[PDB]
Amino acid sequence: SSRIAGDTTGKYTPNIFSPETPMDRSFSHVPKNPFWEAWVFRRDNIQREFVWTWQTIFDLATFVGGLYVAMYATASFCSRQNDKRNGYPERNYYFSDSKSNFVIPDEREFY
Amino acid sequence: MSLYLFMLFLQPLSLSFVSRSFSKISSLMMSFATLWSAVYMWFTSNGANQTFYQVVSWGSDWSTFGVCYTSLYISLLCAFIFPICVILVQGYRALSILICIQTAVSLSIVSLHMLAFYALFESSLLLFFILIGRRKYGSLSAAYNISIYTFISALGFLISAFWLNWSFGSVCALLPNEEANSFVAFGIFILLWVKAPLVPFHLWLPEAHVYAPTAGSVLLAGVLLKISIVGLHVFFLPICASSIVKAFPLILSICLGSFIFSSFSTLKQIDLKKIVAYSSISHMAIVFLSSATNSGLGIQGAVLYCIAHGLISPGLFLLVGILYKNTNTKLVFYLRGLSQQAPVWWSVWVFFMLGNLAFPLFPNFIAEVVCLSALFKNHELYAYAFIFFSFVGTVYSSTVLGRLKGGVSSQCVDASRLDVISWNPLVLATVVTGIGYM
Amino acid sequence: ADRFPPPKMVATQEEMDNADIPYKYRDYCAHLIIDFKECRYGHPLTWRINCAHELHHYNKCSYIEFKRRVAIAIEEKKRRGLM
Amino acid sequence: TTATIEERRAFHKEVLDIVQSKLANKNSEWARPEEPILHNLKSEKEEPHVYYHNNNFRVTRQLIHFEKTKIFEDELDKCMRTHGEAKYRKCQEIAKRFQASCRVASNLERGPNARKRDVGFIYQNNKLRELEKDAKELGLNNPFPPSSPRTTIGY
Amino acid sequence: AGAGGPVKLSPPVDKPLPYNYDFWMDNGIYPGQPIYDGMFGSMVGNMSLEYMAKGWLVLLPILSAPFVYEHCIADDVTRNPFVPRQYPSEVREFLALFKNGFVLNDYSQPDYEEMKRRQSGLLTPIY
Amino acid sequence: NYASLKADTSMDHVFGDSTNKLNYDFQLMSSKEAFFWNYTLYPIVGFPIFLYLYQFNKLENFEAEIAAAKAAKAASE
Amino acid sequence: MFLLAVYFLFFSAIANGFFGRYLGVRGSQLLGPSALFLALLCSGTIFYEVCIQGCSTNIKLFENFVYSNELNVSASFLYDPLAATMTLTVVWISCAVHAYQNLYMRGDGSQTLFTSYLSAFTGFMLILVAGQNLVMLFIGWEGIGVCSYLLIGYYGSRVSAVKSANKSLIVNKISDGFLLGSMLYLWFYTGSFSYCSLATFQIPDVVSILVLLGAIGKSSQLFFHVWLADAMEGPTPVSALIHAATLVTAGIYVLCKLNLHSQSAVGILGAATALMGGLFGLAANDLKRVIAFSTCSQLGYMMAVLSTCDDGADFAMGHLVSHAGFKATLFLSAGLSIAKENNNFLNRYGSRQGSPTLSFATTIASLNLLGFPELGGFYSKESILNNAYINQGVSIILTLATFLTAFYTSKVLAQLYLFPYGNGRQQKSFDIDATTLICFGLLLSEMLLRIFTGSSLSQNMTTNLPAHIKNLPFWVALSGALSGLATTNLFSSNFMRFFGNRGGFDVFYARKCSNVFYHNAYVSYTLLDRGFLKLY
Ligand SMILES: CCCCCCCCCCCCCCCCCC(=O)O[C@@H](COC(=O)CCCCCCCCCCCCCCC)COP(=O)(O)OCC[N+](C)(C)C
Ligand SMILES: CCCCCCCCCCCCCCCCCC(=O)O[C@@H](COC(=O)CCCCCCCCCCCCCCC)COP(=O)(O)OCC[N+](C)(C)C
Ligand SMILES: CCCCCCCCCCCCCCCCCCCC(=O)O[C@H](COC(=O)CCCCCCCCCCCCCC)COP(=O)(O)OCCN
Ligand SMILES: CCCCCCCCCCCCCCCCCCCC(=O)O[C@H](COC(=O)CCCCCCCCCCCCCC)COP(=O)(O)OCCN
Ligand SMILES: CCCCCCCCCCCCCCCCCCCC(=O)O[C@H](COC(=O)CCCCCCCCCCCCCC)COP(=O)(O)OCCN
Ligand SMILES: CCCCCCCCCCCCCCCCCCCC(=O)O[C@H](COC(=O)CCCCCCCCCCCCCC)COP(=O)(O)OCCN
Repeated sequence: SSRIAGDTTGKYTPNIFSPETPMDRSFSHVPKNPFWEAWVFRRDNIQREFVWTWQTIFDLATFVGGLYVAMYATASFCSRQNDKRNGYPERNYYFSDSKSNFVIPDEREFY
Repeated sequence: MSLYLFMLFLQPLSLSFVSRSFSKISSLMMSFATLWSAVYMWFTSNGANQTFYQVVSWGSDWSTFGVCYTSLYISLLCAFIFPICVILVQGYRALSILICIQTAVSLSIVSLHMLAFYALFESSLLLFFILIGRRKYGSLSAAYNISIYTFISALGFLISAFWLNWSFGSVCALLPNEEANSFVAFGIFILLWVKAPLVPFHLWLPEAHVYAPTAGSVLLAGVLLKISIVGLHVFFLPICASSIVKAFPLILSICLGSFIFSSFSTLKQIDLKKIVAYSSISHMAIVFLSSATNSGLGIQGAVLYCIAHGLISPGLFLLVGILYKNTNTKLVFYLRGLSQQAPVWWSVWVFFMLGNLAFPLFPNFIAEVVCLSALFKNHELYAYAFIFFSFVGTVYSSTVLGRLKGGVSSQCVDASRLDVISWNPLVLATVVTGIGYM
Repeated sequence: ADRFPPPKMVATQEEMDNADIPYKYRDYCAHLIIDFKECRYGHPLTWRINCAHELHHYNKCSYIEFKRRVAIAIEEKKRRGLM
Repeated sequence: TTATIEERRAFHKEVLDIVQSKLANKNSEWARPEEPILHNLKSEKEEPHVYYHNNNFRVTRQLIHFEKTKIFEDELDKCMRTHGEAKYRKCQEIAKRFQASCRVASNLERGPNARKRDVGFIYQNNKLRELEKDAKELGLNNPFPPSSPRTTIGY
Repeated sequence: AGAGGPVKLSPPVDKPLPYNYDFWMDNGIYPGQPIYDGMFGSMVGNMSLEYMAKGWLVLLPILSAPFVYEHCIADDVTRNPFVPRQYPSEVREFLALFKNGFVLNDYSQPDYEEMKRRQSGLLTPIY
Repeated sequence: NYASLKADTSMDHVFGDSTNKLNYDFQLMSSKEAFFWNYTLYPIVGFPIFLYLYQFNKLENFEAEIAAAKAAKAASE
Repeated sequence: MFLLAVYFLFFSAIANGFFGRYLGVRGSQLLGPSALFLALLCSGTIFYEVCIQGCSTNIKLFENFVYSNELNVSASFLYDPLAATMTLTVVWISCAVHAYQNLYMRGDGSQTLFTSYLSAFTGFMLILVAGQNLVMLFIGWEGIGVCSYLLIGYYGSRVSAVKSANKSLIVNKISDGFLLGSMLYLWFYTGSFSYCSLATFQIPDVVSILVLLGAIGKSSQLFFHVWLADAMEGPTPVSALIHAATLVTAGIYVLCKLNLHSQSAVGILGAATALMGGLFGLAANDLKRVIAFSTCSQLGYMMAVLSTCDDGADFAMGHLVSHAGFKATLFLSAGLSIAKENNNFLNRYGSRQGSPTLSFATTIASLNLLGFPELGGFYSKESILNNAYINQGVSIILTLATFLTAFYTSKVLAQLYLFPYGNGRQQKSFDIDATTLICFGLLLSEMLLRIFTGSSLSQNMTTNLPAHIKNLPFWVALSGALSGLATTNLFSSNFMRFFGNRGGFDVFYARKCSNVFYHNAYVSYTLLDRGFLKLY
């Protein structure tokens, strides 16, 4: 019911007319399950079940936007500390409103 | 340099004159010859010439090509990984598409003109639209995603290049120009934001990797993500440093958010290629942030970590492609007992997964140490944030390994002689870089 | 502290360095710990039986120093009025 | 300090003369300069020839600094391994010099966002000294520790 | 016999799978398990988290009672009946440098205040 | 083609039947509970951040108070 | 000469794990133990040269392992007195375990791969111990972590074993993340990664907390002890190595190598860990789990002693090296008992005719655990207890921990030997060859030599304490032993249930931390990138 397809000698021919099923690469293919396939389809196409609810907005804001806000605040604090550490004047960052034009330290200058 | 460019132009040229039955053999020989030409370019690149090792121009500002530290590493990496892509791909159509893509990408790395960089890099726009949207195994949605994302980001970059060419009169890197404008800085930045997958512009990469062929995935992960750092070191940092220092808190916000949310999204994956593709996105953020510090440590660490990624992620993608050939499945839940059924494949899979988790005997360790040191030079908290959330990667990698490792299976799915030949160079390069020959 | 003055330091700095005595062990007992150290490392496995005189002398001097410490504690505590 | 356009063009001409003088004789160490081109330009990018030359000079200097720091570390390790339990006293000077070399190498080209590298905790120690002086003279109570004689093996 | 022991095979899925079925780890042998034991399903010993919290509430005061007395109620003068180890001046000055040293508690010393402020050092680097 | 959906009952008598099922609903934590536990654990993760914030605020406040006392001393004198 | 031992172990690993097809099961059963025997001779030479004769050596294999700008690190080995002692102990225990695995793992399919894992496992421990700079230590640290991951999950067809390996990996990942943070701090403000220039007299608290958090991972302390109990899923030779020397001791070795710890934190954490480990070992009914909880308690003692005195680091190391021996013996004898009885539960063990050597080794190791006078464990434990009297809070908790330790140790001894036979009437047998006898002879020789040579220089130095204070630990241990022999009830059923659940540290993680982790994953993926940002 089966036969060896591969030939190391190089005399390989595919027996498409052979009564016996070749032991080709498809021999070892996984059989698969109907419900697992539908679970895969459901999980990939989870945007179909997306619904805007106040709970969904709450979750998205509190975790994603919350983490962005926390990271931005921490980065701003670190920049302020580094400016105090280095001796630089308060730097004009994009959303900080500063009446100083200091952006890039002059290498030649001693701070 | 000239030999490398000539060979890069020769590879697509040869396909027109080959017999169409000798195409695979000729393409493999051409790829190895290009690798040797890249080694020659490294030989003729003297470290005494500190700014640029080599510069060649062929009659115009657009035809100005040159190699620096970043360019030389990335070009050697692409020339190293291309032959593996060549052997993995069958058919004159596929060979033609992949050769044209590689020629365009490799010409982009050494280009010193922003407009020529744009012209060469986006020439491979339809080729991926056709490649990822191939008849039976491709998805049109992913091709649309990648094509549209690239088009919008590259058009913004092009507008910034036009403004620079109008104001300065030149857009070549070798001519020193500085600008403080934020619109032009954002125009150059948006390309980097999209090409290096950074949240929320990372959605194109997953769909592309899953529905691209194994050679296509290998090239995409290996060098097309690294094109962002060539653009950053060559075309953004020299001119747009004032804007990166002005926006550094925002840059850190976006980078660390990309790291964290990409790590969390990786946990929800059931497809092996998607797991590797999301690991790539989390890995890109450290590179982008380390370069953005504009320090000696950051640039070197970013280019090193790019080399480490371009040696580790192609191996994982290649192993997954081999397993999919053997099993016709990519779902982790279908795949069990791989340790007993495929000991040789399992050994290399575990080795590369350890590499992706940045264990000491792997290049990712050295690269990560340098990048974290640069972040620590900026601030302690910056490094601490990245170091902690690295544990999320361990969770999903360990869960995947545990799911694959054991169980009951009735199929021997182990790699053949061709497959082992395919990954041997990557394993050797990984070891050699891991012991410190970065 | 003043009432109970420090004892004379027999061991000198060059001797303590030559015996490789850590700074924690340089506590007015260092000469005796030099003796004990040299004899202990002289006898790797019989030091428990052979090296008992040196250990005894070190423990004796340490006991005296501990009594001095307790005396200092009592003097300071009575000065503060706690007793 | 103001630069008129005439002076700027004159310096441009003089830099062209410098480039012509360098071009006359071949030099294999052209990109490893031993001396910088002195200038009073607002931005070094204004004159491209000065920019690249001084950038190469800075690179050479930093490479030398890195190798020098490795040397200093080697003698510090040898001196530590030689003396034994007397290391803290006898290796104070060599550690001092090694840490000074580390700070030079790091701080000269730290970058736009990078902070100063505090090897040996010298800047913190100075800050504590200033704080203690001000608190004592003004009658305030300092919530911070007083300055330390030695905080590391050297500095 | 360690090798060759009989095993039960888990039944194949025959019903629509829940969306979060990735929380279940099944290798094909019958007793599948949650990804983290105790996240759902049977509880070891039939003990909930509330029970464990109440038990810890009972334990913590008794466990913390020895530590709270010495650390908080006691003071350096009254902690122990003796002063810290007395050293020669050259040794004592070096040993007093260590923030994690044991000679910083010598209340007999005239540098006690500075030594105590050294012990309660900086939380983070200033620079 | 597809794998068989029929189970094997050979070992049920040895190792028990598969009749008993899980009681889990395969649903996640409630949004309200998740908010509390994220906003509790994440600060615990970021313990260095609060230490740096505390010390920086202490340093700046002491510096400002020194400056104020210096102004007072340099005004009269 | 100093390099040779690491070469021998890594050669055993490569030979057995890559060419084991040619060598065979017998080929492993020779090349493993022979190579580790040669490494034992080399380690003995190292111990004599460095410890006894005070001659430290530095071997730089190559320079610029990482050379990026100022950041420069080299692959160098410094054998200082701490390193020689840990190397000798580790190689001795690993040679014993390799002798043990020849007969124990014969019924296992991949005995060659197991031997290869064991030898690389030892090699990475020696890399950690002998490193001259922080990066070599990190290399060894991660190597032992990955080797533990590949050894605990050796039985891949068991969901429990692979989940235990995942648990170990994740917890250790968090710990080394904290260590990497501390490493970066120390490089930035000291100028180097080498321990010589690493010295700082004053260090900010953040570095100390990061070091402690990294150390409490491998040296399983409280809130980080979950993995040790689950590590029982692996084969018995793995458990002996991980609990005796390689994994648990590494945190203590790091804390002793760099004295950046704070007295207040270490003492409280150690005393709490010792008490909790003893209480957990009270409830346990597997033979192997009780010994792991005892390992936790001993780690708590060692961590606590650092707070007491300046000699605390020496006392901790002495207890470390003493503990490795009798703990390794306890695991090996327990594993042989399981094989002979085909059982893991203490109830069904009982008196049965056996080998005199194994029963004696079990008795002597348990006596060392209890604190029986004039034994190697006794001295190393009284050095801690007597010197902890100054810290009143620590001393009390350690004395109650001694009581609990005595109780469960005596209970285990009575259940294994004194109790009547409890297993069924079936043919069960494990005949022991001469190789296992050589293994237990090596352990017994280590135990005997520990008495004559000692553990610390200040072991017999006087602690000026009243006699009733000094001899108190013996009375507490004796009372615990007598109560354990009678098998009396010490706690109510509620507290016994609480201790059986190990304090519910894992159930809290399950119900809150893991659910929040996967809800964050749900928000990140389903709601956002495959939700809000996905087209119809
Ligand atoms: C399917 C696979 C089957 C085959 C298995 C192969 C087995 C491989 C054997 C493992 C090799 C272990 C050797 C590790 C040392 C690395 C070798 C090395 O790097 O060569 C060094 C020379 O150094 C040596 O030769 C080391 C001697 C090796 C033998 C020492 C004892 C062996 C014990 C192993 C302990 C090594 C721990 C090192 C941790 C990093 C090059 O010298 P440099 O000229 O200075 O090169 C510059 C440095 N850098 C590479 C960073 C650019
Ligand atoms: C430091 C200088 C010297 C370096 C020497 C390192 C020691 C040996 C290094 C050999 C290469 C390391 C990577 C080997 C491949 C990784 C995969 C592996 O180790 O094991 C494979 C297969 O193993 C192999 O075939 C090759 C292993 C040969 C020797 C491995 C030694 C242990 C690896 C060292 C850890 C690497 C360190 C990386 C971090 C520093 C899978 O094993 P399991 O998942 O447990 O399943 C096996 C089946 N069973 C269920 C029955 C257990
Ligand atoms: C619609 C979308 C948005 C809706 C939902 C948003 C809800 C989120 C709001 C809370 C977010 C967390 C709190 C951060 C913002 C606090 C308020 C901002 C103002 C601020 O900067 O104060 C600083 C907060 O401390 C800090 O520097 C940050 C401390 C908190 C960060 C650490 C806690 C989480 C740790 C997890 C890791 C994340 C960070 C990783 C680096 C301290 O004031 P100042 O002294 O700096 O002076 C600066 C003068 N205002
Ligand atoms: C002064 C002006 C004021 C502002 C006015 C704004 C007016 C709107 C401007 C929007 C311009 C953006 C253009 C992109 C449109 C989204 C793509 C179209 C959606 C779509 O259905 O395309 C399908 C697939 O596309 C896909 O699968 C791609 C998915 C979505 C692509 C992601 C967008 C790129 C990234 C967005 C931001 C990038 C950075 C921005 C700086 C193919 O449709 P079909 O071929 O079957 O035709 C059948 C017709 N139904
Ligand atoms: C909301 C968070 C910000 C999201 C960005 C996250 C991080 C991106 C940073 C990229 C780094 C370089 C980019 C330069 C600046 C880009 C955005 C910086 C933030 C920003 O919007 O600042 C604005 C200034 O920039 C501007 O005025 C121009 C903004 C960019 C324009 C957007 C599209 C431009 C496309 C142009 C194509 C190429 C054109 C070339 C001619 C307003 O801040 P402010 O200073 O006014 O302070 C007032 C506060 N009270
Ligand atoms: C020796 C040094 C210290 C060792 C560790 C000591 C830990 C002590 C913490 C526990 C003591 C205080 C507990 C808070 C008081 C709660 C008392 C009632 C508990 C309760 O009603 O709700 C519980 C909340 O979980 C909780 O109570 C979780 C609160 C725990 C705070 C986090 C501290 C780490 C705890 C790790 C070990 C402790 C394990 C037991 C907590 C169960 O919740 P539910 O599942 O029924 O909710 C329903 C699901 N919708």
